[PDB]
Amino acid sequence: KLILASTSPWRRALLEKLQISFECAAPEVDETPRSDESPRQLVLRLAQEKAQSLASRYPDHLIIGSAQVCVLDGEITTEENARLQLRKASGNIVTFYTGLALFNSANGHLQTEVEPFDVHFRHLSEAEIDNYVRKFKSEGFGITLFERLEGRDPNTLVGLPLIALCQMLRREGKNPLM
Amino acid sequence: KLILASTSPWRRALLEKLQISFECAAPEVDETPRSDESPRQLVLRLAQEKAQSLASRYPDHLIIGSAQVCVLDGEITGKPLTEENARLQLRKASGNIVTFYTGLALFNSANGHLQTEVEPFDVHFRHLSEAEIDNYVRKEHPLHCAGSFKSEGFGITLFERLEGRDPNTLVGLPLIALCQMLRREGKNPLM
Repeated sequence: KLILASTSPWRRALLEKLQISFECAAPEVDETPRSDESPRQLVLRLAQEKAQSLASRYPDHLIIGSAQVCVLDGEITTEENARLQLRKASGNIVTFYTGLALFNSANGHLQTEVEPFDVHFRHLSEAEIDNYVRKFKSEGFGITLFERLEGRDPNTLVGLPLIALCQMLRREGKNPLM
Repeated sequence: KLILASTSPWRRALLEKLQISFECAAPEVDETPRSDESPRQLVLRLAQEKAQSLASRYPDHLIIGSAQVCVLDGEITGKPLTEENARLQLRKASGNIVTFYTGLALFNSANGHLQTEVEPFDVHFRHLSEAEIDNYVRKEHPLHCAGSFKSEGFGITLFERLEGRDPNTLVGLPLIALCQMLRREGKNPLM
């Protein structure tokens, strides 16, 4: 009944927390941002399309779609760039936007939500940045780079807004608790 | 050089995230709350005491101590132990905020420098039905979790939002705060 339109092992792991059986499937959606598209609009669209793209292969199902980007001074986002990309993040608040869609392919009902999560980075030195790339995992070693994590749900940062998903599931009469 | 003064397997797992060599040892402390001791005073005291209790065993080291308490309507709340008490705790949590205070201490036994901090984390609950409460307890059996839920797992099904500096703090070790203390002692995990 429940389908995750993703082959991400992180998203898979997160969904397993809800203890509802599901199957994974790759959506094969082009995630390239459009010209005048905001971060919020983009992940919203991508979440929806990923869920809707599987509707014929899984035509009597609740299909979960999700997408995430981060914004580094208003820009949507090799080991070579990480040095710069961490250099860009340094001393700044980097906002992640995570879109979520639950599509009922049986009756066409769609629920969507976009949830922000702010990562406040420490002022980093070049050495730190170098050392870190030599060795981001917000649930792991990336904690060494942060001053503060600010958002509704730490699962969102990892890539699936589970609190929001539970609400959507409750609306579809599939409270994980029942 | 780094020592974790803890009998907790999850504190060990969390500290590993920093990728610094350490050893664990069980601390020697009275964990009993004292009379009129507030939740924040308790976890600060216990964190400092755990770290300091290993100073003679580990006299040239950085020693980490930590303690956590769960607070519901101003009252320290322990492990439920029974299903009845688990349902009771969750009724108290329902539509409410559960606050965890996590004390942290780093004691340098070589130069005697002690750093301590208490960091809160607030778990905002949904308004839960009796059926939801009964189902969670039966599925999860959180009988040895103070507050009667597991935030890192199926407990996410109960929450409206999570409010705090660092998700690790909720799991029982404030890692952002610990990193700061380690840097202050010239032991940056990134160095």
